[PDB]
Amino acid sequence: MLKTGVGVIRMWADEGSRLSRFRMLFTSFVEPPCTSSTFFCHSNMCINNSLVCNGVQNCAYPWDENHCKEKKKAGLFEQITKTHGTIIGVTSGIVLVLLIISILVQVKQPRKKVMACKT
Amino acid sequence: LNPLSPDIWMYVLLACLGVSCVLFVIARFSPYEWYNPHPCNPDSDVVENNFTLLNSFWFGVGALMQQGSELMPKALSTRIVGGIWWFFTLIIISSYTANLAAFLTVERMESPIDSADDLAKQTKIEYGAVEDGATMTFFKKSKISTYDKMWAFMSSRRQSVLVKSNEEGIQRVLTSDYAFLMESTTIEFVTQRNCNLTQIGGLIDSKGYGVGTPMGSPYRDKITIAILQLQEEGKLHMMKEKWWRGNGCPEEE
Amino acid sequence: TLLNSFWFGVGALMQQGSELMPKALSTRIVGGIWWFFTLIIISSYTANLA
Amino acid sequence: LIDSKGYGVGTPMGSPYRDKITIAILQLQEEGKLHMMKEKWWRGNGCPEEE
Amino acid sequence: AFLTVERMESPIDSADDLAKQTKIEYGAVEDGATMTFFKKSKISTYDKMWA
Amino acid sequence: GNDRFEGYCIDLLRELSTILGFTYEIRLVEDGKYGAQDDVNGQWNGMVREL
Amino acid sequence: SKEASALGVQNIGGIFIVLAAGLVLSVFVAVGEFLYKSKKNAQLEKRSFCSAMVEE
Ligand SMILES: CCCCCCCC/C=C/CCCCCCCC(=O)O[C@@H](COC(=O)CCCCCCCCCCCCCCC)COP(=O)([O-])OCC[N+](C)(C)C
Ligand SMILES: CCCCCCCC/C=C/CCCCCCCC(=O)O[C@@H](COC(=O)CCCCCCCCCCCCCCC)COP(=O)([O-])OCC[N+](C)(C)C
Ligand SMILES: CCCCCCCC/C=C/CCCCCCCC(=O)O[C@@H](COC(=O)CCCCCCCCCCCCCCC)COP(=O)([O-])OCC[N+](C)(C)C
Ligand SMILES: CCCCCCCC/C=C\CCCCCCCC(=O)O[C@@H](COC(=O)CCCCCCCCCCCCCCC)COP(=O)([O-])OCC[N+](C)(C)C
Ligand SMILES: CCCCCCCC/C=C\CCCCCCCC(=O)O[C@@H](COC(=O)CCCCCCCCCCCCCCC)COP(=O)([O-])OCC[N+](C)(C)C
Ligand SMILES: CCCCCCCC/C=C\CCCCCCCC(=O)O[C@@H](COC(=O)CCCCCCCCCCCCCCC)COP(=O)([O-])OCC[N+](C)(C)C
Ligand SMILES: *[C@@H]1O[C@H](CO)[C@@H](O[C@@H]2O[C@H](CO)[C@@H](O)[C@H](O)[C@H]2NC(C)=O)[C@H](O)[C@H]1NC(C)=O
Ligand SMILES: O=S1(=O)NCN(C2CC2)c2ccc(F)cc21
Ligand SMILES: O=S1(=O)NCN(C2CC2)c2ccc(F)cc21
Ligand SMILES: C=C(C)[C@H]1CN[C@H](C(=O)O)[C@H]1CC(=O)O
Ligand SMILES: C=C(C)[C@H]1CN[C@H](C(=O)O)[C@H]1CC(=O)O
Ligand SMILES: *[C@@H]1O[C@H](CO)[C@@H](O)[C@H](O)[C@H]1NC(C)=O
Repeated sequence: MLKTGVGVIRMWADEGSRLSRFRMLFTSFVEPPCTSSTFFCHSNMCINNSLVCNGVQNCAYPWDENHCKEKKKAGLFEQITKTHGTIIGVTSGIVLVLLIISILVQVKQPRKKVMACKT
Repeated sequence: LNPLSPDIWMYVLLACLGVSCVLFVIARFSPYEWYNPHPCNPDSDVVENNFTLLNSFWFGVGALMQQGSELMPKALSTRIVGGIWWFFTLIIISSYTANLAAFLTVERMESPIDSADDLAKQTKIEYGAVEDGATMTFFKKSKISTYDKMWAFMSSRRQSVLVKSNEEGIQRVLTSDYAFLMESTTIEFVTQRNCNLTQIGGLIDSKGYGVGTPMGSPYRDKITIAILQLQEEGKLHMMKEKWWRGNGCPEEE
Repeated sequence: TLLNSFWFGVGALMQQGSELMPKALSTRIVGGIWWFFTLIIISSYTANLA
Repeated sequence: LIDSKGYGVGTPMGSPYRDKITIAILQLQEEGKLHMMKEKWWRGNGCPEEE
Repeated sequence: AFLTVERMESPIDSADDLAKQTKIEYGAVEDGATMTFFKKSKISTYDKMWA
Repeated sequence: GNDRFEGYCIDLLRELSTILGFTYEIRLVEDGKYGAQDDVNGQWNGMVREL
Repeated sequence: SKEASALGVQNIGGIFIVLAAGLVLSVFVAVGEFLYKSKKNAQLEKRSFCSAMVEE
């Protein structure tokens, strides 16, 4: 954790240690009167809020890259799709065809007089 | 409503309107349900049918809620619809009331940590202690198979987890995912005020407070005769029940 | 009657069907929703009884 | 617990070993020696029959 | 509860379950590397099994 | 002879003999014993004693 | 874990087959009752082809 605003770092790769690798992420932070565009980490940090939902964390804990995932969910609407909707699309129409016939047998045909073998 | 999934509650209802409309069409089509309604007058022609659409639908609802309706099928074509709706609703009810035993008493969702070694393995739950403390000094100077490993974390992330008060140790647990190693007499005060915090382990060590005097003082004996006089009289417990009282906190079960 | 209506409610509470299964759809809904009531009360009883 | 007291190594009044025991007992319970001896003599067949 | 509850397990399951339960009697062979193992080990159970 | 015997450690010695190449005479140990430190005489007995 | 994940169409599942393979069995015997009555209606008379239009 540097104190100034100037950071100097170097790599010494004189020979076959050349294949060594390292990558960093510095973050410009301010003294802990965080006022605006400053999500206050509890580690003396006032970071800029352009680095929110960016994936890369800037504080020790992932404070800034946390609670950025929002969707909408339900009950049986979890499976309403192209694949699982093949059964609910057909079998809710099978019951509907059986219900139009059952009204047609009930209304046009009574239950009483003389109707053996009828429909 | 839980022990069956919210789709399979709809496959019951489509079957309860499905079978109750298949039973109606077969009972009108079959020439053996059309019976003579007069036993005492056999040789007449008033041949009727007792399957309406009310009579067919509350057969399918009557056999689903295990009570049953009057409506008994008489032809062989409708005793196979009725006989397989009884086996359908025998398996639905028996699978419901067996799974419902698991959604009333199965367990409580316990904390992922339960002791010191459950922090020693689970690197998801973050540690914590206070800087300038006898807790931090305890893990810095102990070596028994866990407490060096717990200090293997906090030495590497000293700017992260080690805080400067007991107040910041409360706030990091209230906000972050933190497991602050507090002394066990201010855990017995904070958990009395905040009913959303807890002591998840036992006591790691055993120590105690003091009225510390300089090295070679004529008071370390005059204070402990006064402390033990306050402890035999029980006055060190009227003072602890006064301040560690709290606002009360439910155990609730 | 008021005697036969209370013998439907006690009968359908004990899973033992009575002699007077209702006609007249307005009473089939009362009889049908009391069947689903006593289905859940008993199946929560016998699942917690263990 | 009705009250709370403890076990002290008694020394005569004015003994110089008293501080030499006081500092010593504080060493064993931070190394963990007073806890490992506690577990060794206060442990037996801890009633596995009610379960 | 009378169809699937558990199997009646043995009262012993390991070395320390013999170290507590004095009802179940121990045993080894004289002139053996097993008897010599408990005679010369000291790690918190195997001296007690040789006790 | 050594045709009296069978077992795992006779099937082994027939197959160590086809690799190395030697003739062997099986003689049972007369102590009927394996080997241990007597801790009185300080000596060994059994098969270790004949080695 | 002895937890939740309530029953679905993967668990009970196959009584929706034996229901649907029991009603289709019952449609085929509903026709078999419609045919065996026509032979009993042929106790007196014709080859039972005109009865399948009038009665239906
Ligand atoms: C006799 C008949 C009597 C019927 C009495 C019915 C009375 C019922 C009265 C209920 C009052 C409930 C009060 C709260 C309502 C909230 C709902 C909810 O929680 O949704 C949850 C899931 O919801 C689903 O999964 C939807 C399922 C479809 C509904 C099924 C209706 C039953 C049909 C009958 C079939 C029988 C037909 C005949 C059968 C042969 C999740 O939703 P949410 O996103 O978490 O909620 C957002 C809340 N917010 C907006 C405030 C943020
Ligand atoms: C929340 C509750 C849901 C359950 C309810 C479902 C079952 C309810 C269905 C009940 C069907 C009616 C059965 C009555 C018995 C037949 C006797 C008869 O012929 O006379 C009837 C005449 O009326 C008719 O002929 C039929 C017309 C009624 C509507 C047909 C079904 C509509 C489905 C839509 C809804 C289904 C969707 C379902 C969704 C789940 C009765 O008439 P009457 O007044 O007695 O007078 C006698 C006249 N007569 C002398 C000429 C005969
Ligand atoms: C007392 C009453 C006696 C009733 C007889 C019962 C004994 C019969 C038992 C006999 C022995 C068991 C072997 C059955 C055949 C084996 C083949 C198999 O794998 O199953 C297959 C076929 O099988 C079925 O569809 C279900 C079984 C028969 C249909 C329903 C039972 C009768 C209906 C009412 C009878 C009333 C009539 C009563 C008399 C009038 C199922 O697999 P699948 O089709 O490929 O499904 C797709 C694959 N998937 C699931 C992965 C998506
Ligand atoms: C008259 C007929 C109409 C009226 C009927 C009543 C009306 C309404 C009735 C029911 C309404 C409810 C809908 C039914 C299906 C829903 C369940 C389902 O998911 O599909 C099931 C069956 O689906 C199949 O795989 C097809 C197999 C044959 C089904 C048809 C039976 C033919 C009998 C042939 C032999 C006859 C022999 C006869 C002589 C013995 C299982 O699918 P799944 O693969 O397990 O699902 C994948 C999910 N997973 C990956 C998570 C596992
Ligand atoms: C106490 C409870 C109720 C008692 C009821 C007992 C009744 C007998 C019940 C079952 C007897 C059959 C024995 C099967 C056991 C072995 C498993 C097996 O082979 O299953 C086979 C099918 O088998 C079935 O599906 C059977 C369905 C029979 C339903 C009968 C209802 C009677 C209704 C009477 C109405 C008529 C009224 C008459 C009117 C006058 C295949 O399954 P699998 O291959 O092994 O595994 C699945 C793998 N797979 C998905 C790829 C396929
Ligand atoms: C895998 C196949 C796929 C395709 C399926 C297609 C195959 C379809 C096969 C055949 C279709 C036609 C057959 C039935 C026709 C008439 C029968 C009847 O109603 O009873 C008649 C005789 O019956 C008896 O009473 C005595 C013999 C008993 C038979 C039924 C036993 C049920 C066993 C289960 C096995 C069931 C056999 C079917 C198995 C499914 C008349 O007797 P009754 O009582 O005197 O009449 C009432 C008169 N009363 C009012 C004066 C009292
Ligand atoms: C439910 O439990 C969570 C703990 O996981 C409660 O605390 C939240 O925790 C997040 C980070 O884990 C922080 O933003 C805050 O400490 C809490 N957030 C909020 C919005 O309260 C949470 O309060 C509990 N209650 C609810 C209704 O979610
Ligand atoms: O720090 S101490 O004086 N010595 C250590 N111990 C006991 C060993 C647990 C205790 C136990 C309770 C105390 F209050 C003080 C001490
Ligand atoms: O007898 S002491 O030395 N002084 C009194 N106390 C504390 C007042 C509880 C305690 C508490 C725990 C001890 F182990 C010893 C003592
Ligand atoms: C608040 C702090 C730093 C103090 C309070 N008494 C203990 C002490 O005086 O050592 C510390 C707590 C701890 O060590 O966790
Ligand atoms: C049969 C006996 C005494 C022998 C067999 N081999 C082991 C040995 O040679 O040491 C012993 C078994 C034992 O030690 O339990
Ligand atoms: C603890 O946290 C939750 C979230 O608000 C709630 O149950 C309770 O109000 C909190 N405790 C206190 C003391 O506010």
